Amino acid sequence: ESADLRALAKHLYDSYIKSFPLTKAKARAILTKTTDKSPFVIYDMNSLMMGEDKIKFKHITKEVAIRIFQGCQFRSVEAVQEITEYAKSIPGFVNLDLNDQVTLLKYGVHEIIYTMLASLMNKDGVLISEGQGFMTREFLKSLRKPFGDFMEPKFEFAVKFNALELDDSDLAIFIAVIILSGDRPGLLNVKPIEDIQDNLLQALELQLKLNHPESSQLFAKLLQKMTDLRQIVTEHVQLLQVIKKTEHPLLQEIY
Amino acid sequence: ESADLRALAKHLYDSYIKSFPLTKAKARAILTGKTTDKSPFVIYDMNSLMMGEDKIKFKKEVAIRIFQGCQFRSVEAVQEITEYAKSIPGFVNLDLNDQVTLLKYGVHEIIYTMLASLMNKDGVLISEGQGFMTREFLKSLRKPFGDFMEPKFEFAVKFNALELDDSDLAIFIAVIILSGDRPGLLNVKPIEDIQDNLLQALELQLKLNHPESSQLFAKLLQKMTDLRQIVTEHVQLLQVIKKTETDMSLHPLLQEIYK
Ligand SMILES: O=C(O)[C@H](Cc1ccc(-c2ccccc2)cc1)Oc1ccc(-c2ccccc2)cc1
Repeated sequence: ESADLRALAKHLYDSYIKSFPLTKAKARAILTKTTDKSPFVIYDMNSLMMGEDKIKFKHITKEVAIRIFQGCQFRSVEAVQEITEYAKSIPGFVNLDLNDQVTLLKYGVHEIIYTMLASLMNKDGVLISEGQGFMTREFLKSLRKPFGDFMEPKFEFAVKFNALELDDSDLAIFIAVIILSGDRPGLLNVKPIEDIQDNLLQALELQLKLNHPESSQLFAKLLQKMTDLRQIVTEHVQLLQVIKKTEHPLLQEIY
Repeated sequence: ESADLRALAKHLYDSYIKSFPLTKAKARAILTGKTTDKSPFVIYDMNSLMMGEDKIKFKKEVAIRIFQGCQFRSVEAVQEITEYAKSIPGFVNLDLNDQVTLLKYGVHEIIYTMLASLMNKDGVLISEGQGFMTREFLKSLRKPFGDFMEPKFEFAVKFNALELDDSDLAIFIAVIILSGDRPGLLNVKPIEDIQDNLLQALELQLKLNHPESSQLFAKLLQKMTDLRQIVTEHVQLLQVIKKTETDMSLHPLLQEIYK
């Protein structure tokens, strides 16, 4: 009851904090008050360089649009690990069948990645490199044939997701819910997964009603965003199927 | 007040009864063939199919004929849903183009929600319950047509496990129509205001009608995700058919819906 749910919410929030470096509270302040370490801004082809020499980019080893895609892959691999480690703090997650843990992570990370990408996006761009940088939405659409429409649909999703004004303590439970789905293809013991998600869902409801007592039916609106999230992932993989018709060995292995 | 949501629950339920002639209650009573109140005739092959006219109201190869008569039912369901929508409070007050956008995008999502009420894992009622067409028979039909109903069965089997009755669905169907995220809406905010009320009424309803079913509300909303994928598979499958058989006509209403 209240105490029990509110303890898990606290637990998940604490865990969410130390698993994820760039929190939403942090990214929003960096974004459109707390002006003290304003980030470098990539708004066009000329500011993309310099940036390279000014940011501590870790993926540079060749077209501009491909090298931005590849940088987005590197970052995705990092977040998989951060998500993986957060997953392991969700009560009951590690006690599940190991194959099921792997399946849940496998089919969940993309959904979680775009959820949290929203936290770093406004309608004019997205933070990059732990917030030391900013890539404008306009510069991204202007990129080559298949690449210019890779991150527009995430921008579109983010504006409608951020309009819910969740905070991290909201997002922590929300992400738990996503991982502990239960309809992921090929699960062996759905019952403990759904059991856990049921718990997480209960904790999310309470969390939203206390943290947003004036946002009516917010729980239901948040859950409704899962349909947009899955269509986004579904559309994302198809543009990946076209990229395998455009372009390392050991590096191609890492992805 | 709870009491206003309950009255909205009753209103929508009563209008569901009036616009949908084959309820889930009727369908369940037919499907559980332990009630000889009128049992269905069962189509499972070419020969049962051909006998299916001497015995059922039944107005080109086998696959065509089956999906020509499924097109009829589909446009007829569009009208029934369309009639149900006008009964949702506030719906007819919205901008006319919004009204048209809501039906455009909600209608198939509702057709497969309600198709589950006609389905068990084994097959689906047809011709207003008089008939029953097995899942295997549908899955066996020619290269493109056979790939059509199987994803509805898969959804229906899971969705049916929620054990919703007609009063639950009436509210759920109303929430789907009044989304607000549909592409191209002019006044999103009055749509969300109604759906906000619809969602409140659904939540209370599930809590009251299914007291032991924890988080059935949330679980039901998650299902909204399965619906939209099915629309997408179906549509892209529909695009294969118009190129395979250029002699075959999709009904104009359903054409207009698909964009
Ligand atoms: O897209 C639509 O509106 C419908 C949705 C649908 C509606 C009803 C059923 C149904 C199927 C069996 C029994 C009862 C109902 C199945 C699907 O799906 C259709 C699929 C194929 C057709 C079609 C029409 C003419 C020629 C070929 C295919 C029409 C509709």
